Amino acid sequence: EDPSLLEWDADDFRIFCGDLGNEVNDDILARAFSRFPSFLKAKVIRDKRTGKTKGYGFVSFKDPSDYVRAMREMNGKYVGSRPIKLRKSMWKDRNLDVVRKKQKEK
Amino acid sequence: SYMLPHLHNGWQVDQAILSEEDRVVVIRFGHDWDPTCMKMDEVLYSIAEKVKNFAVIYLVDITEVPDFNKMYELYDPCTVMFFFRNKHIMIDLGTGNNNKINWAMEDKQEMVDIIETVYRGARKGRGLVVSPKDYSTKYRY
Amino acid sequence: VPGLGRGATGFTTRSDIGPARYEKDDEEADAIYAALDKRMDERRKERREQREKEEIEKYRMERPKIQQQFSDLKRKLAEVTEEEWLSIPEVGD
Amino acid sequence: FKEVGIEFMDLYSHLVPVYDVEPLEKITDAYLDQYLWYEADKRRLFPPWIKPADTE
Amino acid sequence: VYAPGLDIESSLKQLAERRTDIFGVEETAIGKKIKVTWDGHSGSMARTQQAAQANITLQEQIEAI
Amino acid sequence: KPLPAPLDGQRKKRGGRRYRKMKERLGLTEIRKQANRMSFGEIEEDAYQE
Amino acid sequence: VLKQNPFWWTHQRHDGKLWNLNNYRTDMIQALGGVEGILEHTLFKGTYFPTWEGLFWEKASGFEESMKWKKLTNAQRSGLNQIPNRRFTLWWSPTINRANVYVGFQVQLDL
Amino acid sequence: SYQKLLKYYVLNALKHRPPKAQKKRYLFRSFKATKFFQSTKLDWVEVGLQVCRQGYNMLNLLIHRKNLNYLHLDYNFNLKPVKTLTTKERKKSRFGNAFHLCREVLRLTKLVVDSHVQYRLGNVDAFQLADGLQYIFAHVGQLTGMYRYKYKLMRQIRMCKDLKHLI
Amino acid sequence: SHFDLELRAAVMHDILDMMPEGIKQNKARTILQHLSEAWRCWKANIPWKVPGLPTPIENMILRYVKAKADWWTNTAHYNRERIRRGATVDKTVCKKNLGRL
Amino acid sequence: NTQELLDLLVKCENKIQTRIKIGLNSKMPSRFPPVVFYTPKELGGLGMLSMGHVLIPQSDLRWSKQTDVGITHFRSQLIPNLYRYIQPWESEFIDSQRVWAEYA
Repeated sequence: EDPSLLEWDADDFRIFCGDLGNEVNDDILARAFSRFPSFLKAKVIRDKRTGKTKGYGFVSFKDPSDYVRAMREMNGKYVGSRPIKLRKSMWKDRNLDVVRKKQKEK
Repeated sequence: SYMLPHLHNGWQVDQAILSEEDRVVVIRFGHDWDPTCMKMDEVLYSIAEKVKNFAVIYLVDITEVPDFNKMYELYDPCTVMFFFRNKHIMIDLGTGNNNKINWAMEDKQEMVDIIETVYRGARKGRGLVVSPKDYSTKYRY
Repeated sequence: VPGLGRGATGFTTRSDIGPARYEKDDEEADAIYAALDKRMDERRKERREQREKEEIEKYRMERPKIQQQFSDLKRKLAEVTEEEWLSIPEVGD
Repeated sequence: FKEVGIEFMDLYSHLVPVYDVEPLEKITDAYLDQYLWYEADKRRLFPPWIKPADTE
Repeated sequence: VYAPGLDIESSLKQLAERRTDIFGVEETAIGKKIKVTWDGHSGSMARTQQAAQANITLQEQIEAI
Repeated sequence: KPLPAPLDGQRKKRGGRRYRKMKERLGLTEIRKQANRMSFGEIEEDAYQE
Repeated sequence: VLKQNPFWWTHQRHDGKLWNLNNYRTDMIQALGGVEGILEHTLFKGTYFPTWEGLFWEKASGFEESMKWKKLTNAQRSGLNQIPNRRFTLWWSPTINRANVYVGFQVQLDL
Repeated sequence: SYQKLLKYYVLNALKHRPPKAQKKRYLFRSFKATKFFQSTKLDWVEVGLQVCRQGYNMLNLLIHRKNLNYLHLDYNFNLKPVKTLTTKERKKSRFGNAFHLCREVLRLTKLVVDSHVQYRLGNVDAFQLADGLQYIFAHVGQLTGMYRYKYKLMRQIRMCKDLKHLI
Repeated sequence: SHFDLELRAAVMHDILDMMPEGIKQNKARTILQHLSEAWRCWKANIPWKVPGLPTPIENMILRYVKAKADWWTNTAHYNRERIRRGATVDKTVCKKNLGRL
Repeated sequence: NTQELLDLLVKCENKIQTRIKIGLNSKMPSRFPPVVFYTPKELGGLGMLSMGHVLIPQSDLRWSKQTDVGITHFRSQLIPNLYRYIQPWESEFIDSQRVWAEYA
């Protein structure tokens, strides 16, 4: 249970953006996505001990409505040096995996 | 005529190459009055609007803009080169050198195929792409 | 800016295609060499140019140039008025 | 009737016309062709010197 | 899009001046009418940059004249 | 009109229902046996009749 | 009919089949050196099938199921048409890729 | 050999056309009139060695132009690589035909002048010098190899072989 | 060979020469399209008459089309003579010549 | 009977073979094996028909086979032509008359 999934969650929607250029995109994702709608949190998963970008990052959006337009207008949009691929965030943690296992037997 | 836009100096040429971000920039280096350039430019004019979606065509006069002759070896009648996001893309035509075309082809369809293949490869991330035809032989029988 | 500011880089095949890699004295030397080449050429220049001129004249006699053919229609085209000039339809019809 | 579409088979020595006719007229013409040939053969309209014959 | 009408004129006039085999009913010659560049080697930008700076400053000197 | 930009599909990710009719229009099933095969070794039929 | 007919002079239904070539096929195999001698040049023995009696080809199957029906561009159709040439070249590689056949300058595949 | 010699004699005689009316311009008179040249009287063998060295310098100034030093040209104008060449380096080394033609011409000049200096030193007598010169001119095909870069020279090579037979 | 490109450029230049500068910024493309349409009509054997086109420009276009038609016919015949007599050619040339013939 | 036609046939067959080889690789080979062309279609080859004099090298007929004993080597000539298998028109006609009288 990493203590790093408790910064974006304000009942907001997290878009998981994979296929990111490793050399860049430390904050260029935030620079690109700040235009819509306002200041937000956009992190990049850069593994420690190597400083090498693992690829995927996450972006937190206030509304599902703004998220729809953001996805439809940034899916494949040229960011940094690579086009980005957008999907929904999973955050399959314990409090939800227990419920999933409980539902399985039912 | 050559209603295709013309670039008049090296700064204009490099600005043109850097302007596009998601479309292949095709550049024809040569003299507009050379017959080889005449035919090649006719083909480019024919396909320009068809390939407007993902390509932009430009014509460069060797004498007007000679500063690129040494680096790119522009010394044939007409040459065609492709760029994508400031990266000179190479094509494995089978002619021996993959840097340029250096001859005036006459089929707008193969020209469109070449540009489409270059776009596909460059977007995928390659610096060299393989033509869907081998121009080692003229295929005349 | 020359064209290197693009951050580009050229390519070379064959060590035959042009370049290799110009002061007062070099200017004088180049003038000398140009004079030498012109003087050597002067042998048959007059006859060669005369033959070229006569041959092109006869060829044009036998088959004129395109703008020469269209000169008459161009002259008559001169007549038309500016009012008609901007009223020309378009093939869209 | 309708119009027939003509193209040219290219035998480099010479071109050969090829006509494309509307399907219904094709059917009627085929039936008429078969019937006419059968009746003409039955009545011996064509003497033996008209070739090619069905037999050789 | 395609070039404007005046750019078309610019191209056509140059073509006419360069090709007297077709246009220009005076004479003949196909391509005839009637500078330091970078070699692409990284070990030459300093020399090439100075030459452009050296030439332009001479052009500026001509401009002052 | 220009050529469309050659993007691939996002990729039919839902199936059955409409999509089986979408293929039943044009890409329905086939023999899937002895029509797509060449039977290596012998010729069975006559020789040259491609 | 636009297609050129080579048998413009006879009909299979009336005149019958005027020729026969099964003997020619069998003699061709024998002359080429028997099924085993022929198979030597191919890559069959690299497949390691126990015998050549229960085998069968798969015409136009490819890596995409051959995707015979689709709305592909002309270049993509060209690739789909070059696939069979690729299979044929791989099949006959052992006897095409030798120094006797092609002259000099040999180059090792990376790795 | 007789028959082919006669063939080419007849061809020249038949194709002969009268010369054209020049203006009598003299290259070396123009050079002398220039200021970069001066006259002197030298021994022919000395001038031959001079020309051999100058030709070698000229040819060597043409390979190192690209600053691409993987080709070594010896003093007999035998050009070979200094190492194993990557394919890209082979492509760079590729040089036109005219270059090799000039190289082989200078090679022939080197052969002749070397024979003459041999005789002058005393390694050979006059008879052996003459024999060597005749051998050189009859075997320029074997010794130098200009037919690989100009095929019309096979005419010269075969004509020289026929002349050898006749003599 | 490219007599057609040469003639098209010549006619375009001549037409543009006399046209006042205040209208060439717009009408160049339209007149080129008119040239193309006239050529297409000739090839299709249909009447071509634009009611609004001034008669001098119409005369110039007609002369252009006549010259291009003459070149077209002659080159088609010569190429067919080549191909028939026996010469090395390619699929595109053969198909284009078949269309012209 | 036509000598020109035999030469034309072999020239055209060589043209076809060269086309296949050029498709194979841009550089023409030397002594290309004929097994690839003349092997039957169902056996992996092109099943090409021949009307010329093609001599299969004696080397090409060598073939090996391995089993638990070890490796064993074996051998087995010219390609057949079509005309030897086509029947002459004169014989066709005479036999036709004869067979049809018999059938009557």
